[PDB]
Amino acid sequence: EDENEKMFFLIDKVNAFNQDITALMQGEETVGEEDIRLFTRLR
Amino acid sequence: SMEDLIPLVNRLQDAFSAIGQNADLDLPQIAVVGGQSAGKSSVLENFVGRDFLPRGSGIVTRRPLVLQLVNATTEYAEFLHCKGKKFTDFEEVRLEIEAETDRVTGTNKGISPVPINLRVYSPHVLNLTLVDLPGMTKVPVGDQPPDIEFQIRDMLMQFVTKENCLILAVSPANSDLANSDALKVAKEVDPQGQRTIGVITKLDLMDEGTDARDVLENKLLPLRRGYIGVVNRSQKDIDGKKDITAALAAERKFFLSHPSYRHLADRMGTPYLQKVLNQQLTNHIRDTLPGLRNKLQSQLLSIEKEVDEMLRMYHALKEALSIIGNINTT
Amino acid sequence: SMEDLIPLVNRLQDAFSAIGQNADLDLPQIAVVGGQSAGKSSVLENFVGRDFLPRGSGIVTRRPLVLQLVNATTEYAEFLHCKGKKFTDFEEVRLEIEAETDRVTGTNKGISPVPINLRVYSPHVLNLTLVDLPGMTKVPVGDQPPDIEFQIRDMLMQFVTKENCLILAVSPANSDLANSDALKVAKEVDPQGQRTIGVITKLDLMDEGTDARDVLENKLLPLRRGYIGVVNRSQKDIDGKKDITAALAAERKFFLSHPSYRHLADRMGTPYLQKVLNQQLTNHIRDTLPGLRNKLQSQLLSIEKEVDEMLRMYHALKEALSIIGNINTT
Repeated sequence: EDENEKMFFLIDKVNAFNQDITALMQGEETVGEEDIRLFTRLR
Repeated sequence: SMEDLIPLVNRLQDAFSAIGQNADLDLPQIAVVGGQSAGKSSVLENFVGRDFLPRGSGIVTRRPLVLQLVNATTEYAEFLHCKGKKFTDFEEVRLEIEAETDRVTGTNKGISPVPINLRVYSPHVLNLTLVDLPGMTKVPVGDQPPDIEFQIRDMLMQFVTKENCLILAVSPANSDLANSDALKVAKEVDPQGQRTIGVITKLDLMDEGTDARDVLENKLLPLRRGYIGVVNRSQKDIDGKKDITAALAAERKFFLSHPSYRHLADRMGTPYLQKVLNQQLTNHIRDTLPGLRNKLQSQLLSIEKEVDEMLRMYHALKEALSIIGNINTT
Repeated sequence: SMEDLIPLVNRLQDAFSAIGQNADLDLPQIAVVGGQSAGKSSVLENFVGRDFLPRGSGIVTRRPLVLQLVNATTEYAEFLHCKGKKFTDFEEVRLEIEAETDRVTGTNKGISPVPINLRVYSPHVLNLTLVDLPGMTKVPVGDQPPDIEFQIRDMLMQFVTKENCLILAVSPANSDLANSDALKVAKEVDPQGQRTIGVITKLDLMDEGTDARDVLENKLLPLRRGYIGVVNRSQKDIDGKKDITAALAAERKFFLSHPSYRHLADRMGTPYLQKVLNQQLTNHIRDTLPGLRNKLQSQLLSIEKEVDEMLRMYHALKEALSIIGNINTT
């Protein structure tokens, strides 16, 4: 099915964004080459 | 396999054109080599099926001729150095090619490293590259310098090392048979003889008292395809404009007496050499085709699942894949 | 000086002919450059007075064509590479140029910087050298690389850098004059216009909001020899094979009715444009005249003292000197 095919692309993307949010809340997020994580700058 | 390959190769180029990619099969070239006066031009033109190679007295191949064959509807020829020139008479074509060689070297033992460039269009040919090369020697003749051997030798070596070069190995009787220019080059590139046929020409002129007997019996150094001999046009023959069919007739006479070849008589002649060479050529073409096919599959997929609205790809790619498939199945 | 230029050039060459010496004025060459669909071929060939150059949409001219114009009674052309063939059909001439390109570049849209040599004889020309060049493009075709545009740019740069090359900077009226590909290049190499003659075509189709009034009075962006206005064939026209007489007639008429140009009407058209290009030639011609005179005197002396029995030289030389004087006086 082409309906199934179409479901894979959109449905997969939306979750991945949310998972990174979880990292952001815990001072674990992936950060740029010489940036500092949000949690440390607050301290 | 040669018969089915020919049309498919032209079709494949057309599909490529549509993609707007510079993608070619790069058909392997075939080069004819041999001592001075060997009959080199005779051998080559017999394969092509036409009289177009200059032949003469003394030194015959006096300049290399790099001919590229081009599939086209009309039958004619054109020189790189003669922009725009129209013949239409193939006997005239032969004459013109010959004339250009005389232009630089004369007919007094010659030599020049500068290639003559010729495009021969025909609708029944492969886009191939064939090369007529100056005859290598061991001793100077006429006004050639003492180091004639070294100038000529280098020149032809640049063509025959090219991977997949069917070697028309012609070997002159007026040089020692074990010192064969043809057999040396042929053995260097393709030792097992899948596409090398050792050919000893001009057998009727060999000096009394010499022979290569063990080698020529296919025992000394056994080759799968062995050796096939031929007797090509003699000096009288070239002088007269003796035509193609005629030359083959002289061959028969010699072979019945020579001790080293009578037991292998049924595996002799020009015609038998023809059959073998064609088979190897086909292999190269096919090998390159899988790689392209795969690339095309990958490109299409991406846009389709996200349908990018760049639907133009879909149609272009589909076309290419069909052509590729048919060649792959044979 | 317009009346003096044509006949004096033929007269001087004719005297030279009798001596049998290679003595020419070496009239500077003119090369036409511009984006695709500028009208490049049209401008040049209209000066010559014949339809014989391949003209455009897509990539057409794939090799430069170096044409030498020859004063002669009959109107026809023949190519150096086609000895003996006399074309009487100029459409056939056009076609032949295309075919000749295939010979060297192959038949999948290839290009080569090597010129095809053609001589077009007519009685309405100076013995000059004109050059038709490939247009600038946006998309590749056949086996042309992705950077085809820049390669073609290079090709014309080798002609336009040549000292004394009148650049016919051709610009289509359906694009703004500032965005002209032709004008960009011209301004890069010869910004002040010591050898640039600005030619603006398609006066009847120009987008509203542009005009040539300042340009032709040498006011907006001054050039040494100024600007000559023209109304040439459009892309639609070239496709339809609109002939010379028709284009020329509507062009001249245009300038007489336009409010912005009528008082300057007498320095407009084919007649004036012709005048301008010839005018540049005239300056070079005169300056070169001392050099030849001297050569002729010297030659005589040598052979006579070593008496070659070539006393014919003696008489020939005397003749040349008279002709030279008349050109110097004007």
